[PDB]
Amino acid sequence: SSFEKQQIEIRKQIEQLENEAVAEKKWSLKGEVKAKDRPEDALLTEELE
Amino acid sequence: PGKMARTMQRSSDVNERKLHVPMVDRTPEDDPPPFIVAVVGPPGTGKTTLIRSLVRRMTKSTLNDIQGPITVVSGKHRRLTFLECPADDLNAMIDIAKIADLVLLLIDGNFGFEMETMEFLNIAQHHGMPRVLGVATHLDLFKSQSTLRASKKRLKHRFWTEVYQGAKLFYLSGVINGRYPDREILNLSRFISVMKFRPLKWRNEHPYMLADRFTDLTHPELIETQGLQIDRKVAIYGYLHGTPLPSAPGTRVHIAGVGDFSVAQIEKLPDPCPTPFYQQKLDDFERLIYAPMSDVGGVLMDKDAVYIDIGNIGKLIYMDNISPEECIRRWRGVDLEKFVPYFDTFEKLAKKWKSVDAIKERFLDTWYELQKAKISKQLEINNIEYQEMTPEQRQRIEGFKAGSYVRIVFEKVPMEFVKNFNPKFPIVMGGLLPTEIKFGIVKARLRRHRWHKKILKTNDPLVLSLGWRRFQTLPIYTTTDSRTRTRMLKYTPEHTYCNAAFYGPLCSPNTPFCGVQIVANSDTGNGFRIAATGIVEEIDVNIEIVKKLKLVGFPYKIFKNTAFIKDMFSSAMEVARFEGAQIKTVSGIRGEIKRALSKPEGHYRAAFEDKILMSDIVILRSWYPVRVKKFYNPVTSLLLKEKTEWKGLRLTGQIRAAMNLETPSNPDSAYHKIERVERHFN
Amino acid sequence: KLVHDVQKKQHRERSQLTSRSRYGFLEKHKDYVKRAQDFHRKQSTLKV
Amino acid sequence: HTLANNVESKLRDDLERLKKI
Amino acid sequence: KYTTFQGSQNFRLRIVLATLSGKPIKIEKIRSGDLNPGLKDYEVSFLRLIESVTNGSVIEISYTGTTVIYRPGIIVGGASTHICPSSKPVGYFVEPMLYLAPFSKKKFSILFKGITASHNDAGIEAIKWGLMPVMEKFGVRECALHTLKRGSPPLGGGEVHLVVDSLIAQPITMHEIDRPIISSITGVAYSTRVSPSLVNRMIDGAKKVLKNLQCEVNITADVWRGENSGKSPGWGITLVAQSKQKGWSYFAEDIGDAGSIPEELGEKVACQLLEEISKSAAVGRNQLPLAIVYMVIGKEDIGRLRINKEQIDERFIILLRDIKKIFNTEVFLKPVDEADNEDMIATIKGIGFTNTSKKI
Amino acid sequence: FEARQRIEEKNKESSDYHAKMAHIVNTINTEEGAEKNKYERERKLR
Amino acid sequence: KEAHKNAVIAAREGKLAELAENVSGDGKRAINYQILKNKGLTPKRNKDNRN
Amino acid sequence: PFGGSSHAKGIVLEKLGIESKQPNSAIRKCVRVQLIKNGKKVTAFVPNDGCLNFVDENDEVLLAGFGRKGKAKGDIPGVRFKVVKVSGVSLLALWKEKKEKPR
Amino acid sequence: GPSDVYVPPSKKTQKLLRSNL
Ligand SMILES: Nc1nc2c(ncn2[C@@H]2O[C@H](COP(=O)(O)OP(=O)(O)OP(=O)(O)O)[C@@H](O)[C@H]2O)c(=O)[nH]1
Repeated sequence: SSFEKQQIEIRKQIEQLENEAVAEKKWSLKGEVKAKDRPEDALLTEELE
Repeated sequence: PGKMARTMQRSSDVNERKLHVPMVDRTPEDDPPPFIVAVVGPPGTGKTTLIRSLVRRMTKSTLNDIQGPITVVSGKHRRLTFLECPADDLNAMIDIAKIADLVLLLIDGNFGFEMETMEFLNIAQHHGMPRVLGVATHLDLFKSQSTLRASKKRLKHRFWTEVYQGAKLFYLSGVINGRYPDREILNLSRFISVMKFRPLKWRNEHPYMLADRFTDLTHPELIETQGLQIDRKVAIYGYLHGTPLPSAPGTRVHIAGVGDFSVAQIEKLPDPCPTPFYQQKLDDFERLIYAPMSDVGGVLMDKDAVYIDIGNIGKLIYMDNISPEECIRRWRGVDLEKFVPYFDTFEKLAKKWKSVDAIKERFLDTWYELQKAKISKQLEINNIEYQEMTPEQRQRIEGFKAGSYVRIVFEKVPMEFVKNFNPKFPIVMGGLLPTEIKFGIVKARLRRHRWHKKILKTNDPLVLSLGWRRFQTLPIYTTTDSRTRTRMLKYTPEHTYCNAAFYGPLCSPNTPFCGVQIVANSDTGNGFRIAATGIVEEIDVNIEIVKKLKLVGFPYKIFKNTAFIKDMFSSAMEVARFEGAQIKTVSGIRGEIKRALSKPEGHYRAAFEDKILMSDIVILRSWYPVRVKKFYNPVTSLLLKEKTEWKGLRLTGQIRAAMNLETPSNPDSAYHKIERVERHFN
Repeated sequence: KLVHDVQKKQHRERSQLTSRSRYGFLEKHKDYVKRAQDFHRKQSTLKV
Repeated sequence: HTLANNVESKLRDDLERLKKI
Repeated sequence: KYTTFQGSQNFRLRIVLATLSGKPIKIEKIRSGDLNPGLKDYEVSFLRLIESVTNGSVIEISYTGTTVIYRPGIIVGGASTHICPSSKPVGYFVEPMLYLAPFSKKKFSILFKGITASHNDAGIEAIKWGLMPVMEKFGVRECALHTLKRGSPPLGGGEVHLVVDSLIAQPITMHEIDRPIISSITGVAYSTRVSPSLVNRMIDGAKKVLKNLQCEVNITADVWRGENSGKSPGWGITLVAQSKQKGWSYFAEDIGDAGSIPEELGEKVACQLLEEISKSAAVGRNQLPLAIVYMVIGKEDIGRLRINKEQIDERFIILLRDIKKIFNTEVFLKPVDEADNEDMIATIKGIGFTNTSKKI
Repeated sequence: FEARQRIEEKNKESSDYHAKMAHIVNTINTEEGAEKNKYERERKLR
Repeated sequence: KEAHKNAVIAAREGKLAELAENVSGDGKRAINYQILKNKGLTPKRNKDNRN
Repeated sequence: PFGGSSHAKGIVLEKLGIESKQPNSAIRKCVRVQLIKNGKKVTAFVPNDGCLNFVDENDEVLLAGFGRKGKAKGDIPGVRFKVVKVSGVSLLALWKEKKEKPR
Repeated sequence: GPSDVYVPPSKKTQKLLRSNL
């Protein structure tokens, strides 16, 4: 039935949000970012003010 | 004139006490609906017993197996609707506090209070204050009358802190036979039938109702051919409240706890409980309780198996198979992108008007009371303009007004709902608004609820109730750096309102809302449960929120006033894109970054304003954009079978424990103690 | 007056990196104002 | 000096990205 | 994508009602059966204007130019600039945003560049004097339409600047049952790059017709000198008749053609005026759709407006059929009491409506 | 180029804000001060 | 390194035992002293004024 | 003052200066209320823009006098009122967290 | 002509092109 169908789909979306929310953050999403501990030239390609 | 001046001052302050804010009613004066009463309290308090006694005394008619919304007639003009909420489940608690009007807050005596009562009062105080009348049960467990008066006065003063300090809670002495003392029950009935109600904003804006009985419509032919999977038609019968629900069938409503259905077809019914004026006027025009799901007489109706005890221009325009050409042709007997309407030519107009004959005759006490007068004049205009051509309008331009028995059939309700329904849980319909359909991200301001324990977190799931619907979302908390931009915080300012943003179904601005953490009853424990309270301010579809990232770099060669900095950047193209820029050291000295040193690849030179030292760290701030997770999980409460323990998305502390990890904590970030030995210069 | 204590929280102050410890004692604004006060005094007397 | 091939490829790709943005 | 409409009839009004209401519509067969079929360019540009003012709205043209799938977003507006393509004037590009002014989130400060006047569509003085008073009587308090440069066909080069400041929550209910008492007559006679003698001859035409009436008549002379007068040369006229006690307004305008005569142009607009007054009842025959949309959308209440049998025509019919298609709103037409005239009170019970787009 | 755009924009935004706040404060003082001095001028009499 | 990890997770498990071991075995919940006395945000006060 | 009474009711009409940058400012504490005795618009202080965050919109305040003694450093004279209670709960109690705001 | 030349625009109608010993 449709209710278990969409509940299954929600369960996939939960698992993704789950391991995403526990895993290690993005280089820019930290603060105090050092040119060693970020990928090279990402600052060049990207946009920030 | 001393005492005259004094009592003049007292009377003026009396008048300004008696004044208030004007507000529309949208609740009629002919067949006003049954005022809803919710009986609410901790688990084994005594709701069922109380409701059995109160029904018996009000309508001479005893009862067993009370379940579901029992309405009775009371007074010459009131119809009360007793409904008990099984206060294990917070979703029953939440929607009942949204739709109630009189709540009988039933507290134990020997405990003083519980977190169920406190949680309910907080939900009421945010979503719109009903009228609260306390009763104090379990008074027969005391032993010493001095102590009895002690606890009674203590409870009275705590309660009066919570509610308006006029709500007089009454005390019920003890069970005699399964029901309560007759005289004290009589006194309770006198209070609830004298109490006067006020209207609240959500109920004035929406059409809502409480489903009185429920029926499923499918051919069991289809059930056999499909195999108890196919979503079913469902008819739901009940009263209405709130505002004229429009009758053009195809509108959208939210069955709270299930989903977002749309009405297939609606039609009204003559109600099974009429007040005496309806009784006299309507029966003389021609010539007491209702509790369908529950027992009355001696029967109760199951799915099927009843159990018994032991024993013209108007339709011309709107007639849509007609072209407008013959419409006006019959009535006597074009494009709209353009603007100037079709006249006739100059010469015919001019000779047709050499005169001006058809047109020479066309040519030639307090502020509060005033606002109230305006509003009442509008209400009586409403009434009289219906009175011209009553019939048509009563079905069609008005919808069905507040307080008329209606049945509604919905398409494609899930099999799990119609299966696992039990009559204990109240089910409600709220009509929507053409905003409240939509889906954008909302912006609120919210605080940690005061009685809580832990502060909140961003990207941390918050169940919240907002309007009719209850859903789970992933908010992100925001400050304005003194009203310039919208920086992203990572917690909640523990004793203050902070902004918040989250993708979820839109709701009108200025709306109160209330958010909880965990809602499964498997996991509560002794702590409180409401977590944040707040108000939604504006609506849009994308917001830009920023996180301040600062790139650090260290100086490696220092002249007077000019230093060559290292490992902030990784290539000279990168430095080129960032040069000329602002920079500052920890110590407060400013500078700009000027030219990319070419021979080693990271460095640059930057010219400070004072002599930087080697023990210094230059930094550069910059705001990265952060964006909102589009997760949206409606709380489908009662499709589930166990009807509590709806387990949504976990939290971060729970999942680190569950997957067996540790809290990420880098070492150089936690503080120390600093002893600076005093510095003499040469 | 109208101010909570938790408004008057008393923020703590950080210190040097580890990997940069051997340039000890990362100077904040206090130490800097000591340093520049004194240099300006020496320069003034020397100009006289 | 196919390492210099690597760095000229890195150069063109970076400048593609920027002038595109 | 759900609610489907047919044909290029009343295109921009269908779009405006979709934006105001919120229901996704699907127009199809826009002059498909035609020698040069498809969506016309001025219609395309008006859609571009809609995506400028709203936010989060999606418009998916069929690649053949017939079917438009519009799913409305919310209003944000603000300040912007639009090049009206040279086939329709800025009147046709302002009248919808005039409908949608006071429900936005910020103010409307739009700049328009292009032709400023045409035969078919409303002009600057037409809007400023005939459609502004409808919203100024529905509750909008500070609307304005500045003329930074007045163009003329067929090059234009004219610029207008619409600014709408009052962001009302919902338009108040209108109650107008008596036929209005008309008081004074004023007008504007404007000229771009031809002679002052010509604008005086226009005034001569209008006054020649209006010699009969005993009411006050006054027509200002706007000649645009120097640079801010636009490129192509032209001249035109508009008249309004105003009732002071309730501030109601009646109007008619027309433009001098390439080689017409200003005298009979003035007589033409005057006979336009008087004929419109006779066929009118409290609202001009072209101010009508503004009032009806505003009364529908207004707060939950019975609103009353007196209209005339002369005004009830086929365009009125197709308007109210559109209203029922979008909003599911009946309109009740009771007849008036006086045995002399022939009028119907249109009563519309305005549905609940607000700005859910705003700030607190 | 982005430097020119950024700096010029930021300065204009801050100057306009300053004039805005000064207009609010000046109007508040002017209107309300008229009212308060009027009330006290009455009050000294009675 | 894994010994360090097991130590810290075990210390958290034991501590969260010492915390969550505040549950009363009876089902009915109770008012915290905070929500019972109903007082909040008060400055450090003095026993010498408490008498 | 405002009648004979020593407290007037009002309804919060709007807020003044909510884009003013410096927090706790005089401009960041003024609110603008119309008194629903007279229908008179007049601007009231609040304490403490935290308390200002508790007061919302169309919300039935109780103005009293403000009555300060001597000219402060940066104030706005001309405001004479202060907001005491909003919908019944009083602002000091709300801010000190004894009571919660009933809609 | 005259009215054309007349500065009633500049005067008034700039309104009307927008709004002892
Ligand atoms: N001593 C004493 N016992 C009571 C009182 N009220 C109820 N009880 C006992 O507790 C039960 C009444 O509570 P109920 O009404 O059944 O419980 P409820 O509050 O309806 O909630 P549910 O049990 O979940 O339906 C009876 O079995 C009584 O014996 C009271 O005032 N005094």
